[PDB]
Amino acid sequence: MNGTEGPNFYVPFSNKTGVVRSPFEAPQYYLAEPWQFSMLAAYMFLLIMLGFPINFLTLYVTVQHKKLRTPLNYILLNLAVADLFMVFGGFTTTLYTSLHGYFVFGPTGCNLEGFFATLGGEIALWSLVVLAIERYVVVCKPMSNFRFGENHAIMGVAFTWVMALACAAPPLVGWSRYIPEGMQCSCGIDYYTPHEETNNESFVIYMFVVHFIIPLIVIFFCYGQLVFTVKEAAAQQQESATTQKAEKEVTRMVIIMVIAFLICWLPYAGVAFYIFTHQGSDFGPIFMTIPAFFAKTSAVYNPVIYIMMNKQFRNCMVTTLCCGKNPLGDDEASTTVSKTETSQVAPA
Amino acid sequence: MNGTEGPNFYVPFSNKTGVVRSPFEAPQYYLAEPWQFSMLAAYMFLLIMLGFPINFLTLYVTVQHKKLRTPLNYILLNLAVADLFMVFGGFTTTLYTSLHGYFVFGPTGCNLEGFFATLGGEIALWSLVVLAIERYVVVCKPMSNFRFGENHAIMGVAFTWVMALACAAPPLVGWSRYIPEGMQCSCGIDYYTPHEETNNESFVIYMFVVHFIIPLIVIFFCYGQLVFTVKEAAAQQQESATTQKAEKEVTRMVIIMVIAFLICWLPYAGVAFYIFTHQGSDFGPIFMTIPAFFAKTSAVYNPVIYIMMNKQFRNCMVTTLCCGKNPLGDDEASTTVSKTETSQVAPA
Ligand SMILES: *[C@@H]1O[C@H](CO)[C@@H](O[C@@H]2O[C@H](CO)[C@@H](O[C@@H]3O[C@H](CO)[C@@H](O)[C@H](O[C@@H]4O[C@H](CO)[C@@H](O)[C@H](O)[C@@H]4O)[C@@H]3O)[C@H](O)[C@H]2NC(C)=O)[C@H](O)[C@H]1NC(C)=O
Ligand SMILES: *[C@@H]1O[C@H](CO)[C@@H](O[C@@H]2O[C@H](CO)[C@@H](O[C@H]3O[C@H](CO)[C@@H](O)[C@H](O)[C@@H]3O)[C@H](O)[C@H]2NC(C)=O)[C@H](O)[C@H]1NC(C)=O
Ligand SMILES: *[C@@H]1O[C@H](CO)[C@@H](O[C@@H]2O[C@H](CO)[C@@H](O)[C@H](O)[C@H]2NC(C)=O)[C@H](O)[C@H]1NC(C)=O
Ligand SMILES: *[C@@H]1O[C@H](CO)[C@@H](O[C@@H]2O[C@H](CO)[C@@H](O)[C@H](O)[C@H]2NC(C)=O)[C@H](O)[C@H]1NC(C)=O
Ligand SMILES: *C/C=C(C)/C=C/C=C(C)\C=C\C1=C(C)CCCC1(C)C
Ligand SMILES: *C/C=C(C)/C=C/C=C(C)\C=C\C1=C(C)CCCC1(C)C
Ligand SMILES: CCCCCCCS[C@@H]1O[C@H](CO)[C@@H](O)[C@H](O)[C@H]1O
Ligand SMILES: CCCCCCCS[C@@H]1O[C@H](CO)[C@@H](O)[C@H](O)[C@H]1O
Ligand SMILES: CCCCCCCS[C@@H]1O[C@H](CO)[C@@H](O)[C@H](O)[C@H]1O
Ligand SMILES: CCCCCCCS[C@@H]1O[C@H](CO)[C@@H](O)[C@H](O)[C@H]1O
Ligand SMILES: *C(=O)CCCCCCCCCCCCCCC
Ligand SMILES: *C(=O)CCCCCCCCCCCCCCC
Ligand SMILES: *C(=O)CCCCCCCCCCCCCCC
Ligand SMILES: *C(=O)CCCCCCCCCCCCCCC
Ligand SMILES: [Hg+2]
Ligand SMILES: [Hg+2]
Ligand SMILES: [Hg+2]
Ligand SMILES: [Hg+2]
Ligand SMILES: [Hg+2]
Ligand SMILES: [Hg+2]
Ligand SMILES: [Zn+2]
Ligand SMILES: [Zn+2]
Ligand SMILES: [Zn+2]
Ligand SMILES: [Zn+2]
Ligand SMILES: [Zn+2]
Ligand SMILES: [Zn+2]
Ligand SMILES: [Zn+2]
Repeated sequence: MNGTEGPNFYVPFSNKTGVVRSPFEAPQYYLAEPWQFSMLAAYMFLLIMLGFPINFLTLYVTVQHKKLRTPLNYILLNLAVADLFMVFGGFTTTLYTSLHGYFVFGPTGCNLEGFFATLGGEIALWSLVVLAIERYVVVCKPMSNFRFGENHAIMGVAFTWVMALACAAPPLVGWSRYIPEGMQCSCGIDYYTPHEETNNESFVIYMFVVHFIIPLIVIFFCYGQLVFTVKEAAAQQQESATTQKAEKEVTRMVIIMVIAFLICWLPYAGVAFYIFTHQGSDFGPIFMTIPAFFAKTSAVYNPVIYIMMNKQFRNCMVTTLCCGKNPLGDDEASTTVSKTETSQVAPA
Repeated sequence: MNGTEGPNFYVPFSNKTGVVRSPFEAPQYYLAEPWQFSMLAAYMFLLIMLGFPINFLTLYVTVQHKKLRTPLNYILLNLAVADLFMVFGGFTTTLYTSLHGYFVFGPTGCNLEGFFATLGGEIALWSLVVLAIERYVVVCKPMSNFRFGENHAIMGVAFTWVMALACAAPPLVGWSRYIPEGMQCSCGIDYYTPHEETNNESFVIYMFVVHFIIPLIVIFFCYGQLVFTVKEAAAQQQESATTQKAEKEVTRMVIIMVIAFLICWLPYAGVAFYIFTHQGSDFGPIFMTIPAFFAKTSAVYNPVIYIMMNKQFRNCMVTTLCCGKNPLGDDEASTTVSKTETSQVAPA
């Protein structure tokens, strides 16, 4: 056999030399140099040290500034929360695991690592549809007088979690399972074994369809609509109203946010689909480690896009960080937002 | 003319089309795509969001743990502090500047961005000599009963800032000057123009010798001395004493620290030396941008080497992060301590 299937796992290493051991019982240093595990460990350490502050800081700003309540502000507040979950929820285990070379917490550690990474990713993917829709509603404006309220945003948010819980919780209760991958320091869905006892093959299809191909079709199709109407071609002050101009900024970011999701997940999903369609073939530990641990950056790239592609949000942050206020930058040249300062309501 | 010299700058772009404008007065979007400035803008954001926690942590752990007071301990606290300066002193403006496309804060910002970036870089170069010496004094011990104590370290520390300020301060008071480089989003020493009115051509030769060639000669030399004695080969617990085998690791770190320094600064120094000897020649904005924004990682690669190459520091760190004790691991093995818990001394 090309690999060592265990009842709980599937090590991508032949056991001809009988040197293969359960990644829930002993170091996997026989799969790769030990330094490389340190590598992974130093990596998760840095990601945690970047992901915590960047996502908490986002969370804290969105709240503090009572005027940041656009559907986007809700969605990115939702992501920052999911990213904190990814950090303490699973990165903490994936760091611990890397340090020891194996899932010392056994299948639990594997479930924590895998669950939160999946939850993290699906919430992102599903938050992208909500943005794709919202963006469609304000650019191709399906209604004549429709305007999303905080209520609607709270809907989109609750939605992304129902969807995300949908494919990330089942593997905890019998439908498929989380199993170590690559060097065995991370956990993903089971694409490796057919394990009928838990219906692995049906769950992988369901997942690749309902939680990948469909959300992308929607996301890509919607874009084919905001091709004729609002286009990346953005100018200076006003564009058909400074309001229209600023509507163009949010869309650029939402597009960029997609490219960012794709870069971060196609490589993982790709290798995932490959194996699924080549179970038992001869692949090794590094095959899925690289995409797997690269995708963990998904826990931080969103807030950074937000802060670099949103004049408003960026300033509230400076306003927050500079304790008092004095939001240098260049403001939004438009509305602002905060708590005691200029969070003054400015309607009609 | 290949570039556009202003009385204050030197944009590496022709003004044949008359689209060139002072990097102190308007976006340089005509030098490179605006998405590229956002890319730099992001990059600095991450550096700031990583270099801050990691350097503050290094600082806080050293201070808090009493046994952490060897010469090395002294130096890397220095770095952690020089790094904190690079981040808040200069990175902050380079971030703001990149977000805007030019130095909205004019030459003050150029001086801020440039000064601190040099201060940091030079402090790190001199501290590599201090280490070079200390390493020599302990491996080729040309002394009889001379111990390189804290008093010496606090010396070699003040020393480094006296040298660093030596080349980092003059451009602020008439000798040479700081000026935008590459995409005009970071500042450096004037290698581009002769500006006799400020003696650029002399300050550069001074610098490339007093604060580059010399230090490197000494450091590369002190590496020659410890060629016969301590080497790269270091067995397990002990080699001629575990104390003799424990010093061979601080040496292997000091060497890695230098390798890292060279990778971070040779490219830049090189590009800089090339331009100084090809002023007016036809180079573009990306030419200096790539090496220039890469040497900025200088603000964070040190605390990383340290946490991965110094068992003692590492363990003391985890102790601090695990609040109380929970040293878990396998303890330093030799010495340990903290703020109070294991702070218990056992010297001589
Ligand atoms: C590259 O080649 C360009 C084409 O020849 C050349 O264009 C000249 O650019 C300057 C500015 O860079 C123009 O002069 C400005 O004119 C405006 C009037 O619209 C003034 O407002 C401005 O001065 C003001 O001064 C105020 C007080 O100091 C200050 O508050 C304002 O902000 C502002 O600075 C300038 O006088 C000039 O008209 C342009 N000439 C032509 C024919 O277009 C570029 O200068 C040149 N770029 C280089 C060499 O860097
Ligand atoms: C790869 O081949 C290895 C050699 O055949 C094989 O090692 C075997 O590991 C089991 C662990 O389950 C050992 O069995 C021991 O199990 C418990 C210990 O927890 C106790 O009942 C006894 O100590 C018992 O011996 C086998 O002894 C050992 N066989 C050997 C080395 O001869 C691995 O299990 C294989 N890896 C796979 C397929 O997962
Ligand atoms: C073990 O791995 C090898 C290589 O991945 C597999 O060999 C391939 O087998 C398929 C048929 O299943 C052929 O189409 C390929 O041409 C073979 N490639 C090579 C390099 O021989 C082998 O099938 C695997 N063993 C199993 C089934 O577990
Ligand atoms: C403008 O830049 C060009 C390119 O760097 C310079 O042209 C070079 O000039 C040197 C000396 O005059 C020659 O040895 C090279 O062969 C030239 N490069 C080539 C092959 O084109 C030019 O000197 C610069 N001129 C200005 C305005 O300073
Ligand atoms: C390090 C841990 C990782 C990368 C675990 C991920 C698990 C998992 C099942 C992820 C699935 C997917 C996404 C999230 C994004 C869309 C594509 C999927 C279905 C491959
Ligand atoms: C982003 C800011 C940068 C790269 C500024 C650097 C400024 C400067 C004058 C640096 C000089 C040097 C060092 C520091 C290291 C050794 C080599 C020098 C002399 C090129
Ligand atoms: C970026 C998307 C990546 C898509 C996944 C392509 C996997 S490709 C796969 O890799 C194996 C590694 O052992 C090779 O042995 C095999 O020949 C090759 O076809
Ligand atoms: C965090 C990575 C972001 C880098 C990707 C930039 C994509 S695009 C970039 O976005 C800026 C902010 O809205 C705009 O001002 C600018 O005009 C636009 O070209
Ligand atoms: C170790 C890194 C040192 C880098 C110094 C090499 C500079 S190389 C120099 O660059 C000019 C501008 O692009 C070109 O026009 C020219 O042809 C090329 O030789
Ligand atoms: C929480 C901060 C993360 C830094 C990681 C510290 C790894 S520390 C490492 O751990 C090994 C076994 O667990 C011990 O045997 C060894 O002595 C210890 O230095
Ligand atoms: C409210 O306005 C406080 C601002 C919050 C940002 C943090 C600013 C830190 C100040 C820089 C510290 C200099 C480093 C010194 C190291 C010894
Ligand atoms: C205003 O005073 C100038 C802005 C200075 C801000 C410096 C940026 C440092 C970012 C650190 C924030 C970390 C967030 C902490 C989360 C717990
Ligand atoms: C001990 O109690 C185990 C818990 C330690 C925390 C988990 C490791 C996270 C990586 C460190 C990043 C912390 C960021 C704050 C730096 C000042
Ligand atoms: C002092 O000992 C405290 C160290 C910091 C605690 C970090 C320990 C990691 C535990 C996992 C995080 C809990 C899940 C929360 C998800 C939001
Ligand atoms: Hg869309
Ligand atoms: Hg990514
Ligand atoms: Hg704001
Ligand atoms: Hg030396
Ligand atoms: Hg470097
Ligand atoms: Hg300690
Ligand atoms: Zn089973
Ligand atoms: Zn889902
Ligand atoms: Zn199958
Ligand atoms: Zn601004
Ligand atoms: Zn002058
Ligand atoms: Zn100097
Ligand atoms: Zn010259």
